[PDB]
Amino acid sequence: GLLKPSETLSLTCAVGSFTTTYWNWIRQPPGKGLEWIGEVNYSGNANYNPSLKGRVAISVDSKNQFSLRLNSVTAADTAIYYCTSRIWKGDGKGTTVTVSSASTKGPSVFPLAPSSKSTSGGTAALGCLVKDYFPEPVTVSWNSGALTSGVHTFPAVLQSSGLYSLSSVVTVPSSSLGTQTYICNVNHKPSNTKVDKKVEPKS
Amino acid sequence: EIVMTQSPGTLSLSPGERATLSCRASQSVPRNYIGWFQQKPGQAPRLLIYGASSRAAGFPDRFSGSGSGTDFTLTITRLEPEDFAMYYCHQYDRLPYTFGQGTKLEIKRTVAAPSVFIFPPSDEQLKSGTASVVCLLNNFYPREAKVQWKVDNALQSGNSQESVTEQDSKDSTYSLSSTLTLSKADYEKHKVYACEVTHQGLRSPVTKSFNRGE
Repeated sequence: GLLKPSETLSLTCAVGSFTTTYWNWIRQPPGKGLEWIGEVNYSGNANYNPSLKGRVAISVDSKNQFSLRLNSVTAADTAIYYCTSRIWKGDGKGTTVTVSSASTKGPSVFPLAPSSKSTSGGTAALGCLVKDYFPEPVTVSWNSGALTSGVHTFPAVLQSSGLYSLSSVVTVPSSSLGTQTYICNVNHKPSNTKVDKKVEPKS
Repeated sequence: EIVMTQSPGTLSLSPGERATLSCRASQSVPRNYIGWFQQKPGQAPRLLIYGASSRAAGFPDRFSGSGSGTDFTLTITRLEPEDFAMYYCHQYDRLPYTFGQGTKLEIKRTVAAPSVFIFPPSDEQLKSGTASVVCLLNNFYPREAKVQWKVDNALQSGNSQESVTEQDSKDSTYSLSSTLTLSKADYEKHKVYACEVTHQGLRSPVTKSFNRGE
């Protein structure tokens, strides 16, 4: 799942016409394109991508499986890893891999509210800032799921500290900021952190 | 190696129309070992085409690939709402195997200017020694938008992070969130905090601001 920098990434996938079968590893970093890692025939002849200057090792083993071994990992190696075969290619799923020097931490939840009072008739925006958590998976709802319209929960960003930050907003009519309550429902299962945050503007 | 450039990069169409995606290789691809992958947000890449022309199982005959040498093409006839996604071209002919940068097939709609909101940092957070100022750009199209942070008219650079939502399933718009991060001291040392937004749907840039301490 997750591991620290300078450690060794090791994965294995299960396993036809072995003499003409090629086994490939590819990966996709978060929000980026697809990247080819290496290919291998049944004998053991090896080909890899130049960017991985020898830190990559792919071999097929007895057990019906083939492996991937990335040496001296970095935060740049954080990606979802896929393994495929080829005669015509093909093998979803995949394995999420996060390389980080951070520890598991629950998020702080802060209110997102306007500086000044809202003008009636128009639309008002409000929300929750879910800051400084690790690892990635955090979920947000509003009013226990009763409020879905106008809700925008944004993709998390990776801060320089190594911790993630996410914003969740909602736009509501201004003439209801006094008749309706708004609470963001934040759940970070990796740290068992559940927070209920009521956000209230004036008027 | 063989670099691959895809075009248009961003294709904006509507359901029922015809989509044509292009993949150009720097050098020729002899055995036509060309593959096309479809990928929706949060999902694994699904193999759509292999051998440049052979359609994979799971995809209707609306999808077809053709081409040879250095030019390859993916065609999607009679576009359906589930066809709009990211598309990658791939060559597995000459080592090292490479990928195209991708083409985003999005739903085209009328131009919509963003609704801009600004949020000051909370007292809660200010008690911790860090200040986050947030700017929201709500429901705009197209996706391209620019945010400039100003603190007492000083242009901020390298201290903000943005993220954008996927195209909305209802109104086909995008939303953007930007966060300016400052220390509490620096935050208290200044008064006017402004988010300035530029977008092709805006007649002129829209600035939302506030004064620390009102």
